[PDB]
Parts: sequence; C-alpha cells; structure tokens
Amino acid sequence: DIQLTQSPDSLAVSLGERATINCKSSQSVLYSSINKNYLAWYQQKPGQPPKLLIYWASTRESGVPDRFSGSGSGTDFTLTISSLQAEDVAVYYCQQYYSTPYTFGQGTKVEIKRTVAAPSVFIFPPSDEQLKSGTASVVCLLNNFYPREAKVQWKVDNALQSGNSQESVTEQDSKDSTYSLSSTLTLSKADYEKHKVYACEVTHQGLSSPVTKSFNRGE
Amino acid sequence: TQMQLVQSGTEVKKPGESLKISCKGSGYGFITYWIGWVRQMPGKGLEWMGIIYPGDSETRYSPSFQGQVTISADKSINTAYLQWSSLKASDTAIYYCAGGSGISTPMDVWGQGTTVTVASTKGPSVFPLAPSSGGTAALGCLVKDYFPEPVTVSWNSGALTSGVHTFPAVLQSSGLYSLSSVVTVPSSSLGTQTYICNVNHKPSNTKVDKKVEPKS
Amino acid sequence: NLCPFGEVFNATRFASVYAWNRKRISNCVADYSVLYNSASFSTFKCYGVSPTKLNDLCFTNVYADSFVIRGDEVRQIAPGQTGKIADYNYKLPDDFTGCVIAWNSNNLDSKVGGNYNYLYRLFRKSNLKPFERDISTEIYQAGSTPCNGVEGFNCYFPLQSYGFQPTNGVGYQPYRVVVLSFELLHAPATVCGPK
Repeated sequence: DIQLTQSPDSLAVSLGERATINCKSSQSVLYSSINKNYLAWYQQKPGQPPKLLIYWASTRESGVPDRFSGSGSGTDFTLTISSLQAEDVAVYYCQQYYSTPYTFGQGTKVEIKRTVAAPSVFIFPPSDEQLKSGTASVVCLLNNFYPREAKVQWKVDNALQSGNSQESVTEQDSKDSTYSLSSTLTLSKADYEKHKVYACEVTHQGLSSPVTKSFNRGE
Repeated sequence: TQMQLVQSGTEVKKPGESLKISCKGSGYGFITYWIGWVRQMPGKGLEWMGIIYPGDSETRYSPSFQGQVTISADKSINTAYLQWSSLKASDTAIYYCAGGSGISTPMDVWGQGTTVTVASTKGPSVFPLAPSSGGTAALGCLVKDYFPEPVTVSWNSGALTSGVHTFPAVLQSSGLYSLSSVVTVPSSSLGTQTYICNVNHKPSNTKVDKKVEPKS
Repeated sequence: NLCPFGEVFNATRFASVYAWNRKRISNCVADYSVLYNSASFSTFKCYGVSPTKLNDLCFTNVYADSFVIRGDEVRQIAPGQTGKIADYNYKLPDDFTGCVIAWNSNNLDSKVGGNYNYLYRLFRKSNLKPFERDISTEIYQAGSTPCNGVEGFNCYFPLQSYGFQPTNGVGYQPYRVVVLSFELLHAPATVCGPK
C-alpha cells in the first residue's frame, strides 16, 4: 500500500516564472522490465474532471503545453510549470499507478503572485423582515482586495465578539486577481435590541491603519 | 478519440435508499479498458474507490471502500456500474469514472462526473441588504437557512452581472446553509434603477424575487 | 515488414501449457490495432502498458507466448496468481508488463472422443520461476520411498491431459492464450509502431 505526500500545499508564483511541485512516495514505483517510474500528474479545475498532464513520471500527455515537465526517480518526483500562465491556476495531484490500490496526493494549489490592494469595507444591518422571525444577521463586506489574509473583528457596543460569526471568500477574480470576503454576525433578536453600536473593524496589509465601519441600530 | 466515458445523470436521493449510477464507454477497443471510480467530496481531493475489468469482472477495491460499495459491469453494453445499498448523508459527492487500456496504466479518459445528493430539503429565506447613505454604494441579498446546495442568484432577472459577488455558501451550526450575494453600483442609481435579486432553489422548488431599496 | 502476429494468433496447432511456445518478435513494425480492434477475443488484460498507446512506441524485443488451457485457468495467467498453471506450468512476474489475450477454442481443440493432446503439469518439487519452462517427464516422488523412474505407490507421472470434449461446460472447454511481453534494455530497439 503506497501513500503519496505532496508539497507544498499552496504555491504562489509570478507570471512567467517557474513553479515546482514535489511528490513523495512511501515506496518505490520503478518497474524493472521497462525502466520507468509509474507516477502520474493530474490537473483539476472547478466543475471539471481531472486532466492527465504527465505519466511515467516524465512523459507529456496529448494536449499539454510544452511548459509542463516532470522528473524524479525512486521516491522523489517533481512537476515543473515553467513560464507560469493565467489558465495554469488549478489544483495539481500526483497519482501512483504502480499497483492497486491507486492513490492520489493530497493536492497542491497553484496561484499567480498580484500587488497589494486594500479592501473597500461596507456594513449592512439586519432587515426589518428578518427581525420579525427572531434572528438578526449583520453582514460586513470586504470588496476586491489582495492578499486573502485579513482580520475582521466584530464589535458590539465596543465589546469584541467571538464564536458567533462566519466568513466566506470569493474565488480569485479572473480580471484583477482580487478576493472578496463576507463576515456575518448572528445573534438573537433580543440580543440585537440590547445594544446600539455595531462595528466591523478590518485589519489588512493594504491598510496602514485598521478601517472600521459601523452603524447605530435604527438610524 | 479512442474512448469516451458518458455517465448517468444527477441523482437526488433520500438517506437509506439504494442507488446505481452507470458509466458507458463509447469507442472501439473497449475490451482492453479498465474502468475505475473516483469520489470527490465537496471541496475535498480525489479518492480512488476501485476498478473493474469488464471482460471478466475482476474487481479491486480501495480499503476505504471495501464492502461499502459494489462495482459491477455489463460487458455486453460497455457499461460499468457503481451502486450503494443504503445511502448515508456522507455519500454526497461527485463521482467520476475513469478508464485506461490496461491495469497499472494511467487513467487517461474521464467522464464529466455524476453528482449524488443524499438529502431533507428546506427553502431559503431571502432578506435584503440595503445600501446606506458621490462615489459608489453596495447592496445585496441574504440567502439564509436552506438545504441542500446549490442556490442560484442573479440580479434584475440576469440583466446585471457586472460587479456581482455571490459568496460561496457556509454551513451554519444549525446544519443549514447561509449565503450572501452583493453588487456594487453607482450611488446615483439608487434613486432611479430598480434592484431585484432572483433566488432559485431547485431542491425545494422555491423561486424568490426580492426588492432591494434604501431604508427610508 | 509488419510483425508476424498472424502466424502466432492463427497457428493451426497450438501447444500444451507445460511446454508453452515462445515467438521472438524482432526487426518489424507491429500494428497492435489489429489486436484490440478484433471482435473475437474473450479476454484482453494488459498489465503496466497500454495497447492503445504503443503504436508510436519502440521496444528492444517483444515475446509472444502461446498455449492452451481451460476457462477456469485463464484467470491464472496474471501476475500474483497461484494454482496448477501458475505454479507448475506458466508463471508471470509480479512486475509483468504486457497483455494476456485469450479466446475460446472449443471449435478447434475438441474432439468427439475427447482431445487428449493438450497436457498440463500436475506435480513439481518446486514452483516455477517467472518465464520458466519445464518439459521433463520424471516421475514425481510424493512419498518417502524413491521411485526408480517407475510409476506406482506415491509415484506419479507428472503430466495429466485435459479432457476437452465439445460437450464440456464453459470453463472446461479449451481456450487459446497469447501472452505478449515487452522488454526495453540499453540496446537498440527493433519493434516499433507504425507512427
């Protein structure tokens, strides 16, 4: 039973540069009869079946650009995307087909490395319709920013909230390579009517100081 | 093309029911092909389930799926099957069938996948995210408490795609999905242009058009 | 100079599995599409190689092994198998690279009185190494007492015959098997595809 470990899990490389992904096998995959390693490389994109890029460790499948190349022997293998392009952003898995059961790597995400961009921050109070049902959802929007890392701190009457909000990040935009984030604070209608100032404090690399957006309940 | 693998349609089933999905190879030389099954759970990697040679129905399983599924084949119609006897909620995933002439060979042909859903349903409540009061202002719709995925959201019956961000759904602690779809528009449009978000949820047969406007 | 797969697959007479026949394929172009486009094969199991992907590939040498067994034993012509055929007649290595092609030959290798020309080895003092061929007819000593080339108590003739009658059920009717094996050395290649 052969187990594969990829590294790194995430990889950011600038346009036109060289991306290298490593795949480690717990056991050799070398057939002696034909001196070839039985290791393959696959690419997958959202809503699409996996695409075979390289087999026999270093042989290119049809329909694969020349910039994809594989190498390695024994237990260390390498997928190399030279001159990284836009449509190369995908998840890459290494699969062994030496013997059954076939096994995959855990996956390696490859993204393009853009300049920092600060997020436009908005805040939305809960609707009057939702308040009749007894729940209150406060939404904070972080629009079109990079990088993805961004601390979002909810404040209710200047009290730091914890364990009552969920975050969600969009896919990297195709044209400007920016993400967008939504943080949603949830609390009961009773708890919502006890306090006045609902604030969303955003800390980001593109902001030299934390930007806060807030509203007073019913104004 | 040497071989193409067509797969059965999307399946919406209930917990406990049985299910059998198919994968038919279209092309010559199918006598040499071995068909495997790969499971991909939502947002997760690829799991190789098993493989079968239809010529004599030799079947190998992964230890993670031994006894949990049954991989059969009908060599008279170039079709391989993957079936459950009792579906769990943890079986909700997309299932790709992959083929390759020979065993210990790369899986070089894939179907477009069969998405299986083992789930009860609930329609979403749609609430407006109204803009607050030069530049550009943002507004959106909150699509909350629905199961299962997905919900499709468009603005002005599909007449406003520019600058729209429909966020991926997150599973709340209540077991229901919540989601927000927002759009940024010029600030002067809020007095003239009408903004409607259309929320479709096929599993519950619910379609909601929500009017969004500033809170007076 | 197409490779002579015809004189291997359509040979009027095959061979017993214990004395399996090997054909060396060399200095020829091999169009493997004739093999997998044929609609007259029961089994076409390839291991470590794709038959649809090697008509643009070269190999130093290709070996074509042909013999006859019964339907129950076709599954034994595979790496990692055990049984009468795999242990005493024809063994494939665990890293076997090639194809095992088989088809029913009841119309050819069966007689009304029973075909008893095809033999198989029943006993042997040790298992066969991969691609080993034993044709000896020495008496097998199954007990303490040693036979002096005489057949008797705990002393068996090592070869038994198949009982190929046309009325046998599927699995006891004969199947002709061709095993193509591929090797690639640090030596010139002589067997290439048409591409």
